Amino acid sequence: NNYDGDTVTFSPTGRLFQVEYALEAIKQGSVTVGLRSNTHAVLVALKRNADELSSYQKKIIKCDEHMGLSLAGLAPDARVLSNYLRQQCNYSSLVFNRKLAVERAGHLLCDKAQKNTQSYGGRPYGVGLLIIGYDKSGAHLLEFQPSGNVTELYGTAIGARSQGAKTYLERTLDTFIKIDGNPDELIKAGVEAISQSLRDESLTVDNLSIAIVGKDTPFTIYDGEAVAKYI
Amino acid sequence: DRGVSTFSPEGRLFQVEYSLEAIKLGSTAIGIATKEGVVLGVEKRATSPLLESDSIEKIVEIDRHIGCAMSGLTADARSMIEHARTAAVTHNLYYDEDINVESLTQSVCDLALRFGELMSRPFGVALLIAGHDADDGYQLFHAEPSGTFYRYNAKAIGSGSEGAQAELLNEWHSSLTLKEAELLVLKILKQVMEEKLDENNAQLSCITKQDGFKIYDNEKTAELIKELKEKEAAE
Amino acid sequence: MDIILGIRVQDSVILASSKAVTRGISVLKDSDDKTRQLSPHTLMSFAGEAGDTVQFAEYIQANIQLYSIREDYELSPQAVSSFVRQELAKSIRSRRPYQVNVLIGGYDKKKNKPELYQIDYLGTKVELPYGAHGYSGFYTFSLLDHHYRPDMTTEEGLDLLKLCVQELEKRMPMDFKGVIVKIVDKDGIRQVDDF
Amino acid sequence: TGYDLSNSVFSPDGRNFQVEYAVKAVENGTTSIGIKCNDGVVFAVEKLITSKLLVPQKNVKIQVVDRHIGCVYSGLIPDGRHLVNRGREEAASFKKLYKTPIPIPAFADRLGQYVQAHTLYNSVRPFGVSTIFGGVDKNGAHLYMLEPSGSYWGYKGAATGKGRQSAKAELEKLVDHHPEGLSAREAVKQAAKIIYLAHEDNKEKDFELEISWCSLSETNGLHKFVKGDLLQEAIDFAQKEIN
Amino acid sequence: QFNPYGDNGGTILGIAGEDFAVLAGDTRNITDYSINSRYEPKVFDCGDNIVMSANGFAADGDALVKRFKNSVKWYHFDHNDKKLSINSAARNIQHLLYGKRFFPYYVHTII
Amino acid sequence: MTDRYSFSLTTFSPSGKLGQIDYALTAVKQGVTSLGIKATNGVVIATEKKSSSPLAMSETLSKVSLLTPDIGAVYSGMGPDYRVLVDKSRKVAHTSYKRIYGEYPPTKLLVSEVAKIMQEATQSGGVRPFGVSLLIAGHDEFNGFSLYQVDPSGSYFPWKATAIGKGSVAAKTFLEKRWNDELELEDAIHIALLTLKESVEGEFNGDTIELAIIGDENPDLLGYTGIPTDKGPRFRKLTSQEINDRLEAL
Amino acid sequence: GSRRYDSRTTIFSPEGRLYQVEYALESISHAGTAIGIMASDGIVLAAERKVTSTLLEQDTSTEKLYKLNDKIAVAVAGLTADAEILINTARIHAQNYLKTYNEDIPVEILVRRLSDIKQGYTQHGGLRPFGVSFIYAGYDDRYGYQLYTSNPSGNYTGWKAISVGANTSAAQTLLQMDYKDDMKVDDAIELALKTLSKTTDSSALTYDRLEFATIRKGANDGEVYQKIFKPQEIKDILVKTGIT
Amino acid sequence: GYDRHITIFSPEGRLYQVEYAFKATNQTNINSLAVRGKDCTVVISQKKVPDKLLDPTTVSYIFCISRTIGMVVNGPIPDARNAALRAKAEAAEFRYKYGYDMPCDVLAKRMANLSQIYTQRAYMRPLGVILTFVSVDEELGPSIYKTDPAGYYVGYKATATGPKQQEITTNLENHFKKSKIDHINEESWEKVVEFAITHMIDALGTEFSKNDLEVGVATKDKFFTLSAENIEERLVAIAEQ
Amino acid sequence: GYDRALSIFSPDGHIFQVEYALEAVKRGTCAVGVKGKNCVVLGCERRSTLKLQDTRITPSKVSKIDSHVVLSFSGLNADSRILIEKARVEAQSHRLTLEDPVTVEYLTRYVAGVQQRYTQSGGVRPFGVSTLIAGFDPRDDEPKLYQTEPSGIYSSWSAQTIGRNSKTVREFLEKNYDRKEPPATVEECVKLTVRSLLEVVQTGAKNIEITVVKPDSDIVALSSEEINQYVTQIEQEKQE
Ligand SMILES: [Cl-]
Repeated sequence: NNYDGDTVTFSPTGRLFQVEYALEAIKQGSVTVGLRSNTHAVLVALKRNADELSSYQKKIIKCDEHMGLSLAGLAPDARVLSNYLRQQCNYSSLVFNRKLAVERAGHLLCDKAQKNTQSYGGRPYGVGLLIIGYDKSGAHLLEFQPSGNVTELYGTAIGARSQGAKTYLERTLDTFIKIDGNPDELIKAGVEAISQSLRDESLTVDNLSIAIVGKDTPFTIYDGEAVAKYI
Repeated sequence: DRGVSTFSPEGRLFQVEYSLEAIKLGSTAIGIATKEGVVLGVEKRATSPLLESDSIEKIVEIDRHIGCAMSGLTADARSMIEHARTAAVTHNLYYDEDINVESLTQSVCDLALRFGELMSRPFGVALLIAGHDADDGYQLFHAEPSGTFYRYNAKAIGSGSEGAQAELLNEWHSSLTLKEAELLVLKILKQVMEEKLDENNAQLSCITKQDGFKIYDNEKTAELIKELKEKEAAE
Repeated sequence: MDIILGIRVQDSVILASSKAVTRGISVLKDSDDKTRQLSPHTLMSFAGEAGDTVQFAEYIQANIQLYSIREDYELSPQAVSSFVRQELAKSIRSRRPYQVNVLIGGYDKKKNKPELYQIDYLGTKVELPYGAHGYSGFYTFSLLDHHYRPDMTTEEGLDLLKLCVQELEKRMPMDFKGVIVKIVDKDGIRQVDDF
Repeated sequence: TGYDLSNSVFSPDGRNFQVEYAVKAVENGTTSIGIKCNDGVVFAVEKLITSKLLVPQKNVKIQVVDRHIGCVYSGLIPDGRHLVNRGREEAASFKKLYKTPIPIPAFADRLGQYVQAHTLYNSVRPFGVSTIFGGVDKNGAHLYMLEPSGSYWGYKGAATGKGRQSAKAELEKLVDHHPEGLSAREAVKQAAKIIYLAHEDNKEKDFELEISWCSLSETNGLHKFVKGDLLQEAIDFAQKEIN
Repeated sequence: QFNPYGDNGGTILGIAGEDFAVLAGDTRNITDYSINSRYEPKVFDCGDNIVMSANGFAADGDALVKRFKNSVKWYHFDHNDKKLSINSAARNIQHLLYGKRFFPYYVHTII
Repeated sequence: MTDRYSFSLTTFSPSGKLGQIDYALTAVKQGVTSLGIKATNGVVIATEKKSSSPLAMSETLSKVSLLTPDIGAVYSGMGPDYRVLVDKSRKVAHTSYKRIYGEYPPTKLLVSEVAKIMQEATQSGGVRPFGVSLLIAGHDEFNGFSLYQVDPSGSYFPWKATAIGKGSVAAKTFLEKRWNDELELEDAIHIALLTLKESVEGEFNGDTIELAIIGDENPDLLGYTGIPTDKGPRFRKLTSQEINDRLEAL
Repeated sequence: GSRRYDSRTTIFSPEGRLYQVEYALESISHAGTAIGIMASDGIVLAAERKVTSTLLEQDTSTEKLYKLNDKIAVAVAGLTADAEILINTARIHAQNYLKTYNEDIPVEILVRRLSDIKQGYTQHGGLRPFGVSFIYAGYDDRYGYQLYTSNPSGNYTGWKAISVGANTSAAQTLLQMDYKDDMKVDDAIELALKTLSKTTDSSALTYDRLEFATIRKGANDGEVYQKIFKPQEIKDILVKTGIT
Repeated sequence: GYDRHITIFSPEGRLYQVEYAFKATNQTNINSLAVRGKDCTVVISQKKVPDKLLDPTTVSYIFCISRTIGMVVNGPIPDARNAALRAKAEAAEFRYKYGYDMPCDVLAKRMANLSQIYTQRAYMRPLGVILTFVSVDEELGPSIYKTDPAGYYVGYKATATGPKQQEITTNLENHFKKSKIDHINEESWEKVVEFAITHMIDALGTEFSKNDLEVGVATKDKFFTLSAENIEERLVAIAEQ
Repeated sequence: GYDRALSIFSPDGHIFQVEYALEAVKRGTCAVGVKGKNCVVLGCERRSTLKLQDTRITPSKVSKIDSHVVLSFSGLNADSRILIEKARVEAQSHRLTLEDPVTVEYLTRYVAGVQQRYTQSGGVRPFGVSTLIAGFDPRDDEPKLYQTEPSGIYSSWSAQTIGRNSKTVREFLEKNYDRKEPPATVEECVKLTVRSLLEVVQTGAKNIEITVVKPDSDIVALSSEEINQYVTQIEQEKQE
């Protein structure tokens, strides 16, 4: 109310409204899902168009050969943050000949988002990210919130109506975590997960976006006729 | 007052949303993409009859393979065009090749959110970027001050946009010829414009693989206007 | 570069400047004009380091032209010479100093008098009845000490100048390919085409 | 009024309301504690299990600074990470110039001055965390608690978060019943009990327990996480006491 | 006075056919009259069917190959995974080299 | 972080007033009375030493300060503001004058530099004006003795005699009746003590009054001999005992 | 942040005026009147001191009239402290020109630069403008005798006769009435004193409330002399015209 | 009314932020006192440790700034420690630059100057603290100098600070009216400490255990704080008379 | 450095500081540009509430940017000096690098760019100035007239006016200027310009300034009598 003019102000109950308003931009975003087994990690994203004459806004971005993310909210902010991750992954490779641990990637995003919540003039990032990767400790899934909070999960979803997929994955937990050495089945589970968040619209060929990374699979994105297999 | 980079309670940036209102006050610009080329057309809208209309420059070349149309606070577009041209030429210097249309558009959109307390405010102008490259063929992009860009088969921006866009939804198909697209831009511009459309208050342009980006003469557009009026009377 | 001369007579300043541009064992050009007009009644000739000369000349020209447009007025030859001196005096303690020697010939319209200033790259300014830069002075000064009179006409000045060029063409080691001669008086700056 | 709209402004009381508002953010966070013992310190924290989908043991909250200091905090988690990052920078520069690892009181003032600095200007926000931290140096064991204002003291036991009062009461009993001192292994068990007892004030979601310790005899003066057999033993001790 | 350059010896060779190209190099690495390694490869696959060698001062050679490999990576990131053609690679390498015009990479480069 | 206050805090109001300067002068009005009188062969500056507690040692707090050997200053208003102004004033007499000309600045020019410093606190970003009015007394070879007033705005005026602060209105009127252009330094000291008694309420002695003169050169206060041209400071602070001697023949 | 306390000194009103400039002019309208009159053989500067006290040292005083170089002087209306900042800049600028070109600075060039500095404080930097209006009186060999005025906006104009500060409206009407082009310096001296005498807010105009200066070619042959009047000389010139 | 939020003048020529910083001074509800002997300067302050979980040895408002200078603070501990670190750094630099130990009064002036800046510059708040500096200066002898958020400072014969400062002040005034001298006419610092505690007891009307007090003593060439047992030894001596 | 974003968007999509800068232009004295078949004429109003002016030394309303291009303006006088100075410096810089004087379009494009920059830079307000820029390109005889405004937009005009009551004089020019036949001579162009100002001015005495620019750096300012003859002639044809 009187305490939402900037990020540098606390409300009387200890809230940061600018950070909460940034969180709200994610809620308006199109639904995206993340889930993993012990061998692979999978992103599924519902893409959004302006109208029938426009393209469908790309939701998934590659960060390295072993890492990448999906976005929900302000897309330019995802571009800034993904670019930062690309550099951090890159620095680790050039300087230490070391693939950046998905966990460190989370810590680095947390600290970059945090600085924008304590200084005058700045604003919080207005985007949520789901980071998947395969590193020296196996497959991983992370959830980034622009409050700075990063969380490691077996599965999750962010965006509008994400609660449907998040409930489904919570039920399916014991099944999909043991889909080891089978990419097409882990994707099927993720495609069924994102279907619990659809209303009046169904998954089409220029609507669905799937990404996968794992033991013997570089981070690769599927669009167009390559996702027809899964509808 | 309040910070320039402040979020609204609905999760949107005040200044970005307000600049979108400035663009709705701008003159209409329409683009249509075909397999034979991309057409760009704009309403000139002279504020007075004494103003020499050919000095109104709302369609602009970025490179031989990329052109651009604008709507809103058009003075804001000068540095955007300057950046676009430098980005295009610089990429050719570094890589001995043409820069992809999408890469150009992404570069222009990188300027957009570089405001705050960097420039003092967002741009008050939207851009239609049209071009050709070997990988993805003929392309049309709508670049906004939000930093977001969508690829379009056809798109209208400015005061007559929502009416013109609804018209473009009905008319566009994946088999339109370049000539069919030219006439369609003229037809839809004539519909949404205030004053009566002629060769002096509207301008056409296209980009083709073979001949690159070309702004049409007033003589060439006048004949397309005459061809359009004759075809509408012919049924 | 190489030869630049100047003679102030009763009513005008005459500047003579060599036409050759030599690099290595090749004379690359024999029609080079080593001069810039700073204002309607002020002319500057220059000699020195390659690149530096024209760059400095044109920089001074731009500044005097800027002043002219701002004030709708022409600076006196004395004022222009002092501006040029200061620029060179700054330059001599820079990271890379301008290695340029200049002569400034002007007609002061307020005084109705010709004026000739000799300024070297260090910023050493002197007003003179006659001037030279480089090795040229070693022949011309003594010659002019003998034949020069303060009341000479423009025609007498040109004959006096012919005598200098002749001496230089006889005793100087290098072929400087003749001179371009220009006259500064009450009516401005004009070039003698047949010298 | 309006005295509460800007950091570093004194109210007519002589208070900085923005700091007091940051304290509200800390009171909203989960419970964390510190127990000082014979030759070291023990840290424990409550991790609310929001969903089945959280990977157990894999969202670690206790943080190490240098090799001998442990830090835990309640409130805005990102703010706590910022403070630890600074703590690590401070400790590195102390070890660089002076060779010896940073003493705990020295480290405490480094964090204190840094947090205090964020109450001096209106262009920064106070920290939304209270931080419990400590370790072992050349003078033995030290436990500290640092608040948003920059205020810190040495503690026999410390608690912050939603269950701070419950935990404080439980801590005071240990101080009264053990005047001679508590052993490191005992303090680990007690930490588990206190977190379980402090969980009553946050009992909708069930939780995951996380413990760490520094002890001159048990961990050789270095910070280590309590895992496996020692953790399950501590969990069981706690489960027996609530029933 | 410290000399920032050295000479690691070796030699390289590139030949082009109608539908193929070879890039060869010996595997010996030296300083002065000593052998550092009998097998230290200096011909590398840089992705997008481009092979590269920068022969002379190995520290500069490795630095350049490292920077170009990284350049290929970012070309994909910035231009929708587009393949970097050999002519575009060549132009890019010119700028990598000329950027250190007044403190040169002490190498002969072949791709 | 960093000073984000790069804008003026003193601005013009619709009526034309500069609010913060006016309010600074109001602070000066609340301040304890100080005065200056110019004689033919010297200048006297005086003020009351308002003690904050009887446990405080008022000798450790000097209201009258030496700026150069021939220039002294006193004030009315905010003490802390005055103290830092004296530091700055002493330094600027060196940096912008003595280090250039090898001699101390004349009174009018040192006054001019202090006025500049106070003017800048009226226009620069993120600062309030100084809450003090200064009275600066001094001597220099080519101008003789002089007395100046510097206000929060940065304005300065030369005075034959004047007062500033609490009871300045009454004190100025008292000085107008007593001042003539033939006053000898001792006559000016006498009038200074008389004028101050009107504004002082409690104890009136050499421990509650601070008083200094600009008069003859004091060779005994130089600290060295052997240079004929160096003859000693003209600034001298009267001792507590020297004040009481004059309070008997009052 | 600090946005809260920003007055925004360099913005437009809805009517297209600059608030701070307008308010600075309002401040200047309460300052003592200063008059400049340009004659064919010289220039007069006359200014009224702000309500004097009898114990003010009148001879060693300067408040209104300042020397910029040997050929240019200024009359001040507004905050004196603000004026001295600008006067020192102007003095340095004059010397820079003399050092560069070996000729004394033409009056307009000096006036333009000082006016340009004022302009800057109204467009950028977020600082309050200088609350000062100047009357420039000077001579150069291009235009001869010249009077200019500048104000807080940074706008400057040339005059035959002009007033700044208090009661300019009444002062200008009086000057417009009795001024003619063939006027001499001694006539201009009289007009200046007569105008101040009629527009003054005081009871009667006396020597101790005035500063006076002339810029004549009344030296010896083709050169210009600046005469800042001493107290006694103002007392005499006030008697000579029969005001006292 | 933004003139109450930053350090600019109010219409009546006041600085409210400075005034409110003075009120922050009493936020700890602790009273301090300083007196001078012949050879020493003693400072005492109340020690209130309410929480049983606190380590009492770490609760302190007396600081050793240098070997010769001690400082007691009245005000919140974060601001108190901010002032102490700066004072330590300033005193260390002075010694390096000028070749001799920083006098108590000079450090006081310097810290007072820093405080003055925060009353004039907008981006910096005043510190809500009052700093009492004590030493036995090699030139001036036993010294007490005190700083506040206004940037004011002065030397004292003796002084007191805190919520109940006026009671202690008048108590001390009345003693020095009687004794007719500027100090405590005592040989040992032990008895000057005893005098200090005695006159604090009388003025506050409370009894102290060994853990209710905090004592700093400055002698020639060193300032030191007393342990609980040093104070207990001192409390026993007062009781047995 | 002072950073405040002074020019920002409002909810309706307007930048008020730019729009208020236009109000300052509307307050300024009227300026008019008319281009003929072989010339451009710049006319300027001078308000007459200022008697006792010295017109020798007072800043003229039309400024030479180079020997071939001129600039007049409406709005804040102090602001215009900054634009004129920058334009004059760019004029000399262009001659230095391109070895050719500026085109009128280029000089205008530069001036407009400067104005635009002051609408999205922190810590600055927009220029309270609109300009008329007229002249002839090097080695060209086609007349050029351009107009700029605070927002940064610029365009070419056959004839245009700015300043107070400019809407009245624009009305006059809109019915009195034939695009098919521009004023064929200098005399015709000066007259149409003087006529248009007389719709708004008052007395045709020392209230109107006229400057004529012809090809190849041929610029001259008319004197009082020369202008007064146009005023006298127009009034006698009017009484009909
Ligand atoms: Cl200091």
